[PDB]
Amino acid sequence: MLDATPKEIVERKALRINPAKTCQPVGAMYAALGIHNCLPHSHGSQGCCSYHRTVLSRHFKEPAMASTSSFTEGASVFGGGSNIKTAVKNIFSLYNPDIIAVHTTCLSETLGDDLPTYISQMEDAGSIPEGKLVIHTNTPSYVGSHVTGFANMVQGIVNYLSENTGAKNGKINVIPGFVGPADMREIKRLFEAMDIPYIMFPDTSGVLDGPTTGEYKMYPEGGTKIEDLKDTGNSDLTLSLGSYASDLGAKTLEKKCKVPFKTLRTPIGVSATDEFIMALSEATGKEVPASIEEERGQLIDLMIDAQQYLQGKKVALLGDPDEIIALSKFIIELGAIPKYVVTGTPGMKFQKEIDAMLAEAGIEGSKVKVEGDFFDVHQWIKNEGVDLLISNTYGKFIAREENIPFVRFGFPIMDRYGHYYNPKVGYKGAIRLVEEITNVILDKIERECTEEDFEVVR
Amino acid sequence: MLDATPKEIVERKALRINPAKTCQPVGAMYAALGIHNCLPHSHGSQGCCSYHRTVLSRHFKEPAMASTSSFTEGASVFGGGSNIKTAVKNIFSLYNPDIIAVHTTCLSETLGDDLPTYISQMEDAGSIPEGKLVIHTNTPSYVGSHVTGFANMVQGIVNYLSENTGAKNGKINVIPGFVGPADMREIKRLFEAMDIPYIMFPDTSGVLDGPTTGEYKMYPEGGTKIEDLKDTGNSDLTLSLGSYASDLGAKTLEKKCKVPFKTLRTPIGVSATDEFIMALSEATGKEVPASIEEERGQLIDLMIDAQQYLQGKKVALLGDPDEIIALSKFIIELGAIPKYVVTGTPGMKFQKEIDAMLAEAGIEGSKVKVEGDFFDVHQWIKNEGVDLLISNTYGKFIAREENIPFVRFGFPIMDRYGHYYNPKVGYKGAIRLVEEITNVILDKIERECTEEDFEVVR
Amino acid sequence: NLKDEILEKYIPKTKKTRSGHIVIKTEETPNPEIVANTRTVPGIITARGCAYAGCKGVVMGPIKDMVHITHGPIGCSFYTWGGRRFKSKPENGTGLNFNEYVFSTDMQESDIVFGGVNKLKDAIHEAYEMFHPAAIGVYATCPVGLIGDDILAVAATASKEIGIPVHAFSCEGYKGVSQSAGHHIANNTVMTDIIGKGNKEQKKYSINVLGEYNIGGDAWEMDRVLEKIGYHVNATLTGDATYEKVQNADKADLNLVQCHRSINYIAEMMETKYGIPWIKCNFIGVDGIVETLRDMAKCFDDPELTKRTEEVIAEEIAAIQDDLDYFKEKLQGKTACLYVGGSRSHTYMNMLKSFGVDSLVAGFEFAHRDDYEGREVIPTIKIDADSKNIPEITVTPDEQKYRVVIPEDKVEELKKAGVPLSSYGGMMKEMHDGTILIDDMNHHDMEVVLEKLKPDMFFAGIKEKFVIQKGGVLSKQLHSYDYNGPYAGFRGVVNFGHELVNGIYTPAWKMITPPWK
Amino acid sequence: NLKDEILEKYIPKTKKTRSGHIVIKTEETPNPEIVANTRTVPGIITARGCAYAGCKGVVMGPIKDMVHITHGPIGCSFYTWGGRRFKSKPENGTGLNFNEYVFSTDMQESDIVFGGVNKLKDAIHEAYEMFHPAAIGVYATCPVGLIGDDILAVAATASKEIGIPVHAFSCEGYKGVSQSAGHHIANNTVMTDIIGKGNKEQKKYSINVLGEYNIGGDAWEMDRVLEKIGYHVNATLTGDATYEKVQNADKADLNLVQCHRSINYIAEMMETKYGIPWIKCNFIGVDGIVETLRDMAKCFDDPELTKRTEEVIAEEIAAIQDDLDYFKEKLQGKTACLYVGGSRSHTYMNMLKSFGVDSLVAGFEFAHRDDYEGREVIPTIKIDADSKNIPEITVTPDEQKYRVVIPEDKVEELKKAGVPLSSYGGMMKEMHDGTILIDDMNHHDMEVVLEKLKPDMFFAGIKEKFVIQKGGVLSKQLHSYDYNGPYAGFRGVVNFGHELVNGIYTPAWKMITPPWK
Ligand code: ICS
Ligand code: ICS
Ligand code: CLF
Ligand code: CLF
Ligand code: PRO
Ligand code: PRO
Ligand SMILES: [Fe+3]
Ligand SMILES: [Fe+3]
Ligand SMILES: [Xe]
Ligand SMILES: [Xe]
Ligand SMILES: [Xe]
Ligand SMILES: [Xe]
Ligand SMILES: [Xe]
Ligand SMILES: [Xe]
Repeated sequence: MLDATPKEIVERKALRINPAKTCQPVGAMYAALGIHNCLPHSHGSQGCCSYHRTVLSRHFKEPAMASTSSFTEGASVFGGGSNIKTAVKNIFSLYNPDIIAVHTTCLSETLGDDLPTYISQMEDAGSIPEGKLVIHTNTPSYVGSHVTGFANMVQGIVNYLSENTGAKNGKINVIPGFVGPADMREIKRLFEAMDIPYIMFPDTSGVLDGPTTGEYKMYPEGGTKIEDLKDTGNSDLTLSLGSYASDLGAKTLEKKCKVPFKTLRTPIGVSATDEFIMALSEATGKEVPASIEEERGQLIDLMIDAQQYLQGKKVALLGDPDEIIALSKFIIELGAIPKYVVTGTPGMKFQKEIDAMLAEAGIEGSKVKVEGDFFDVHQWIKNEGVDLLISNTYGKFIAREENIPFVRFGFPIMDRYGHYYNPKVGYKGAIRLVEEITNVILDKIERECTEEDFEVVR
Repeated sequence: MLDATPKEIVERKALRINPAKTCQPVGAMYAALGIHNCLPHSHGSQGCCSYHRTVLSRHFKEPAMASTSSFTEGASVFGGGSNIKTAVKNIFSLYNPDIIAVHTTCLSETLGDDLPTYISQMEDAGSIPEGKLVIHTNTPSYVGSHVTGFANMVQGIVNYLSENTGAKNGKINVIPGFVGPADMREIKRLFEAMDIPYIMFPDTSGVLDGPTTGEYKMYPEGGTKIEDLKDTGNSDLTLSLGSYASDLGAKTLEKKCKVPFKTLRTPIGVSATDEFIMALSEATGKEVPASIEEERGQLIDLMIDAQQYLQGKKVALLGDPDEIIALSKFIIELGAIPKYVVTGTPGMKFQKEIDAMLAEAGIEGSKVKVEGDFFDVHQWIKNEGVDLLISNTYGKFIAREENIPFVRFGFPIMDRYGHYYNPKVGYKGAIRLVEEITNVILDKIERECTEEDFEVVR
Repeated sequence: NLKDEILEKYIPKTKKTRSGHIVIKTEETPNPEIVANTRTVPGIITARGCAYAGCKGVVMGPIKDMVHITHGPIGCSFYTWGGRRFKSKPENGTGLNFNEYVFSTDMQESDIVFGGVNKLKDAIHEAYEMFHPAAIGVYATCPVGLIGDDILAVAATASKEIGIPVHAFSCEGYKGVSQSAGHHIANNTVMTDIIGKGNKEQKKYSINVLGEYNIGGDAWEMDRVLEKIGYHVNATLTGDATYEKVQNADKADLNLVQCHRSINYIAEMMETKYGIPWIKCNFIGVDGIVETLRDMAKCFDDPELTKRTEEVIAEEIAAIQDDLDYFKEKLQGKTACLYVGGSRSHTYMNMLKSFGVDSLVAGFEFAHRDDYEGREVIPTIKIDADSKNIPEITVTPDEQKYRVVIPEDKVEELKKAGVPLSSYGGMMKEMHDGTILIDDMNHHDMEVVLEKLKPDMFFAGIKEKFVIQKGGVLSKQLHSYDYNGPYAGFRGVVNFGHELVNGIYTPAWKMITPPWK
Repeated sequence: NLKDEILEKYIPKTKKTRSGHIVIKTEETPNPEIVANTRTVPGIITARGCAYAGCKGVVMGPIKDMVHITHGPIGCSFYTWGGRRFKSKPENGTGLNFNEYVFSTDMQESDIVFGGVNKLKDAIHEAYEMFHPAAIGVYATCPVGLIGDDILAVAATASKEIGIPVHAFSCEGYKGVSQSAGHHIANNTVMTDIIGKGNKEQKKYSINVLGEYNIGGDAWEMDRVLEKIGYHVNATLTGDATYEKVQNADKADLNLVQCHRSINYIAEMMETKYGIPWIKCNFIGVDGIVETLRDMAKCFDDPELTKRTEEVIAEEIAAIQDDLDYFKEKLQGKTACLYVGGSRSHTYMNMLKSFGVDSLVAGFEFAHRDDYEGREVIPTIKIDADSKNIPEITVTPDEQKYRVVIPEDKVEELKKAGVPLSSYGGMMKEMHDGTILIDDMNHHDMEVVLEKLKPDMFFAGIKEKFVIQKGGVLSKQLHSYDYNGPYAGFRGVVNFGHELVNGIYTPAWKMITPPWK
């Protein structure tokens, strides 16, 4: 498998192969689905919109709704103003969201379409029914990655909705970053266990992991509600989880509404979850309850119980930067070695944070690459093998070709059922990861060992 | 592997090979650890105690404490009265449990020891400190299985402790049966979600699934408290989950304390979990809340989303009767086929229930065997293969020999890390089971398919 | 009626535009005229894709020893990484295969600003030294056209330096109104710059399967049967194709057209240039397959071919008749809707009819009037403003190579006998009276159909699948086959039937309503 | 004073009976006396097992081509299904191997009352017909000797009828005070009924390793090194052993005793009956292995073999020295306690010393005074009431077989050199001054040791492992090797050391306290 990939490496300057990222707009579409009664709208040629809806459905095994401006060549040269205006009238009348959340593509951005103008003309002409809203963000696909797209849509939400009306809510805002609905559910559970009022946004729990009732519901029960989105301006503090995904939204909200904000890693593993929990207590004076302490202690117990299988193991990891920074820390905390560490998403944060945790652990010679791809990591592996691979679905080709125990992680995972009901964050998610990691390590051991080496107990 | 196992079946009437059961006492030792501040005591030769403690340690990766009478040939002649008296004095003084829960072995049962006499003489002699308790059950290992041992210990709890003082606690009693601590937690969450007050016993959560805090704690935080076990007699109703493990103690509770009881299947799968929820609602007139309805609907969504990999699949199942009866029903619910269905635990109910659900689903030609073993099932498989194997750890040998996707289930699982944090019961447990079953099925497909048939999406 | 009901909620402008895209068959008017292949209405929630998907993702991508480089930002590339299940293997156990990769210039800001021809050039070179493929393709995307990168020029320059073909395609996503434009754009360049460029000697009983992309093994299955009967499958465009075999595409006596919409251009042009005739084929469904095999036998006449033809059909049907009876026992009376790209809504109908299923609704996403109404209407089709910039090309008869494969009297004589030579009747004719066709069916339309008609099953794609099933209705995908296949050929019928029966009879459908309800 | 601190919480009676089990080594009392192999105090939470485990579970079980039938209820059988990790393979690649099974008569209430001998007869026949093994073992459990079953008689009848050996063992679990009695019980019947019976011809430099069970592949690592040197390993009792090879144990010139406790009974009798001598060996720890091989070369007395010996030592130690320096680097100054069975507490001591680890505490579960104090004290050993009814067997020189492998005079000069011929020095002498021994160490004891001495590591078993680690201290298992091995031999030292370092430096030990403290 992957036969064309050579062991001997010639560095690539231009040819991108098997990317460890995708483009902005699906991140914005995902963010917009984290608003209740919202229809995401893609302002570009309809190809983008179909592709981006498709990846979400493939991952979640759920519907994923969005509309598009459906640019034709004419609009792609002279502007897409009529397209979007035509779209809004068709959307509100046929589909009746409470809010349309617009993002853009390489097409409308290259063209320089002026959405604030289009939207105001739309406002002034009455194309937007009473009590209905239209917001936007700009999401050029040639900049950054889908994570950047998520971040831009969050800002967009802040720009249009967040109002400090002076009537303080006594809540903490939390921007959970580019994590799954299971993870959002776990973060909320922890807020609730701590007895802390909060507003989470965006929130795709109840939207992209919902039940079958026998009636298709276009706008699912979930999503952060518009009125709560507005109220974010009245909170005491915003927690930004994952700098790449969440900071821009949080800084914007401070600028606009003077809500202070602290940045925290995506809470994956011991230190990152500890730092998240310590932040909630330090910010509210609230006591960390017994239930949460028990979970942490079970994780530590598991880390120690399973230690022999983790110590010194070489791990290749690819994915999105917030999640991979945190996961790489967790790997080090389990006694293991982040050997090859890559995100397709550009930015120095990752290079720095990763280089620094390795230095600190005294780990030498690991390869860290920002804007690296799956072809990179495969060539590395061919030169020096690893004991574990963690990535989205596209790692399965390397796992099979090189025979490496494989953990599906992050976005998108399109080839398994029920994974989207499991968190990777928190002490609870950390416990799941350690189980999943040791499971796939032991599965390989017991498959391949000599029969006389086969064991009852492990 | 398992080379000596021939395909041609000569039916065995005397030679038991690779049993799908173990003996009573460990079931009673497990039940006793579901009492807070309790030290289980094995009244017989010490080999039993060590073996039974060891399997619990190997399954949970946790301490599992118990004392023993340490019979010598001297007792096999004068009985073990002096041993139990000497033990009880050393136990209270060195280890200070709040309660000693005594069970027996084939040795003391064969010998005819008289624990109620020894106990009364200990009371009279002053050997049991004030504020301290000593209870007992009888668990001859030549009768039934470890499930029966558990059932017996639960009966012994009732005999000694259950007290109708006339008051109304407003609570429902739940006897969870021979299930793991994860299952106990999940059942309690459901009660607590339904907003129904309850007393669960035995309850091993917080005992065999506990944190590492850096201090060893002989009696862990969990376990049903003596005061509440007394208070069981003052309850509106008892729900007996899994008739083999639980009915004896519920019946005894009615006799002793006039508390009525309803019998229910271990809640695994759709109908069994539904039946449990409906019992709770009907017993209290309380409404099934939204959270619980969402879980059920997520499970249905998963059963449908994953349907193609389940329909018509042939399953071999071995284990404990309450759990395998329900899991077999779930298998049918998933559209799959319980092809070979075995428990080592004797009794007619397994036979009737499994036969009946197969007949109802129009399924012909499955082999159901009570007091069957792992050798039985492997011979069957050799004559016609299956698509999935579900058992405890000892199935791993067949899984490897015959190349069958394998799901570790029930007791004991001694070869993986963190499984004891995951329920198999409830809608949540059911979702976990479907993910695990489809995962192992897809792992094998993607491992063995030709490279050209390899797939991104599944 | 049902069309009225679908049209109800549309705003007046929209109602007026959409009305012609929805037609109900009646005896009063057997083959009504439909409106198709027009712009998508903005905001309507179409299923449609773009011209880039039609060109790179559909026609060219399956060519397995050619390196396909997307010139654009990363999405266009990533979203063509394995989602469309064209199966490929190393030719002869040893040839190149790039199926498992996607390639991109991963355009950045600086490329939009100072142009991207330089990175493109270096990508082409990087790809060549690293892989040394039979050929390289370069595919434009939305912004490539706007910023003015001249990709034909880059490809020419590099092709000169590296010594292999480099094929540029101007398939910017905004061209045309759908994937269709992409097909056309691909066919243009394949015809002129690839086909006929080979040098292998034509063999006897040589056929091509045109517009077959080997989704889940479909093409290997039809080959399996064709090669038994005795044909030489000179080329399949482009399922599991080598570059060289597409070059040698002219080395055949008969072209078979499975997907008309995607490949008809090349079928017309090959007959014009080389004299090679074609027939519509349908290797989906027993009836489709048998009829196709018999048509091929008439075109060739050879009576051994004719004998093996009936021998092979006999044994194949023998092997699976029990399954076929089972399908019909378990599905009899059930009703279906079909909405697939531009071909499969029609080609799957014979199979469902044989199973006893009544197809109440059908539609294409991006097919043209000729696919709905038949090729006879082509002289009446008016290219509209949105597709007028799709380049038309003309070919002339090759002065040397052209040849009369079938005597023109034979041609006309077979057309009498019902052989579909250079023709295609369209989906409407095959449909039952009172049924409904919906072009560019959108979410609104689908929901009305489901509520009013309550079909037992609705075949479509990934975007519709869970919308439908969330409503308690079975939806099997006819693009991805739900990660199964083949669905074409004799074996395909059995694969499709067993998956459909398993879908219908999944127990969970009856478990949806909780017992506290 | 640590002795005092341990005894403190015991009630008077218990304090008095335990005191003798705990001794602190001092230079003035170089050879201190301990109490051992007495009955367990009821209720004190021992680690001990039963006679059945010592016999069927430990000595007999590993004989791979013999079927071991437990005559009892199901647990005695289930709890011996793979928990003890003796490794087996089919001899030469083709021999029978029953390691993956457990066999039982699964006694029921009827059997307890009416007797079980008919189910046992039937079991034995069923197993012969099904498996046709070299032999069948029948093992008593607690109920068997009280309900009146005569398993010796039952085995004879059946062995008559079937044509192969059927060995009965009266190892009811209440016999003796521990697994020890089961060792003795097994040694008896093995000696008289299996050793000698072999009809095979000796070989050059033929040796046996006694009391070695191939846990995690220990024996294969020994054998490997032994063969490079040139030896022939006539038999290993009983790790990876075949029945025939145990029958042929007499075909050797030197017996190596790894586990003294379990096998010494047979060491002695083989010397008496066949005139074969024996030395204590310790194939664990580099120091122990070299010292061992240096000893054997002498008993053989052979310039070549003796030279080949010191050669293999060189290339083996060469191959691993870098690892040894690492362990010492990462472990120097660490402290340890060891509570293993009846041998490993001692045999692991030299290895830990070469890592620069200080062993502060040691004990045996079930060893006798001669394992603590050495065989010189055997004359002072009084068998007590609880082990009185463990049978003693007597053997006498076999005429046609007996031999004087080492001339009388020669023996005494090897003993002169320090070669442990028919001798074992005991754990105590190898321990540092001021250290402490604790026989039958119970939970209470261990806890006091853990608070007072704060070892860095505490080796024991599965029941203690997690109790120790819940308190933040590393416990590596030295019965199951935490599902690793070999830990014996040269490669074993590497395995062991790497596991120990990894345990010590597991990061999570430092993360136990949450940051909100
Ligand atoms: S080419 Fe076309 S949409 Fe004819 S763009 Fe589409 S692999 Fe469909 S109905 Mo996906 S005109 Fe092929 C098609 Fe049919 S991608 Fe496949 S299934 S037979
Ligand atoms: S036989 Fe003995 S308890 Fe010498 S009963 Fe026990 S496989 Fe131990 S210290 Mo488990 S006298 Fe062997 C033993 Fe040592 S089972 Fe093993 S490790 S070297
Ligand atoms: S309609 Fe088609 S798929 Fe869309 S861009 Fe255009 S050619 Fe491409 Fe590629 S990077 Fe992403 S997905 Fe687009 S927004 Fe820019
Ligand atoms: S000390 Fe030893 S292990 Fe104990 S019984 Fe006795 S021989 Fe056996 Fe077997 S079935 Fe179970 S484990 Fe016992 S209680 Fe009856
Ligand atoms: O990490 C995850 O699981 C989710 C999936 C969509 C966005 N991120
Ligand atoms: O998980 C389970 O089901 C078993 C029951 C007892 C011990 N654990
Ligand atoms: Fe779903
Ligand atoms: Fe633990
Ligand atoms: Xe690159
Ligand atoms: Xe049996
Ligand atoms: Xe032809
Ligand atoms: Xe199907
Ligand atoms: Xe010797
Ligand atoms: Xe170790």
